[PDB]
Amino acid sequence: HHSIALPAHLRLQPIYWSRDDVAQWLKWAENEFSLRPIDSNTFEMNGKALLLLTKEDFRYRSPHSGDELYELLQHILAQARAAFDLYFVLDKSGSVANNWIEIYNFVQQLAERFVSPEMRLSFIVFSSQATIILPLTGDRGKISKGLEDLKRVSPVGETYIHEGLKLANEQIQKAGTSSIIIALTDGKLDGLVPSYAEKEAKISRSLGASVYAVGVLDFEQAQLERIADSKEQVFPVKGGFQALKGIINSILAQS
Repeated sequence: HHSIALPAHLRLQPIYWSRDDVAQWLKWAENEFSLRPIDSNTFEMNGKALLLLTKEDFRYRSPHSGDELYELLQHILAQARAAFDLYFVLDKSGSVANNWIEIYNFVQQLAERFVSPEMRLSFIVFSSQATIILPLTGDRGKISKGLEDLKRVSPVGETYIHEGLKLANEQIQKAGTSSIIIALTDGKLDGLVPSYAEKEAKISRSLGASVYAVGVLDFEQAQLERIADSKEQVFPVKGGFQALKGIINSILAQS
């Protein structure tokens, strides 16, 4: 449903709004609802901070329209739906043993940035065999415990990424919402695993999933390009916040 005809730029979940986005929301709300002038500094904060405020905080900051803006923000929350199922397919090979912390801190940060409702996460580790650490769940308690298990992972073995994608595809097929696959690896595949993994990524796209690849160490951009949907969905783990921001904005723009 869409009882409120929200503009496209404000259709993003408010938890991802920036300070400027909050300001644009005030300008839109002021005209759409014939409200009195609203200073653009009534809420000098991002959407994530705005969601922690109380209706009393709205009444104080905006005596003329604070109550209306709060109820407007609540109706927006009840319409802006994520519905993203994120599948982390993490390389726990011996080759990436010294960089597992990178893989972990990258997954941990995205899980915190992806804490919006209707967004469920899943953790899959692969080496010589594949294992599901965290099944697809929106429960933050299970997500928190899964991150604890990812920290205790002892990297060792080969790089059979097709085994990890199969675990993602099966879940995606069983549960069906945009399914997203975030594969963190160096793309160093031995034997026919390159063909196996690219064949398994076609099945993911056949299942309606979007395959992202985050490379670690001296990764093979080529191998990651073929697995991912395109070169634009291949990001470096060393990119830091930029890459984190890029992947999330790209994932959010999928829906």
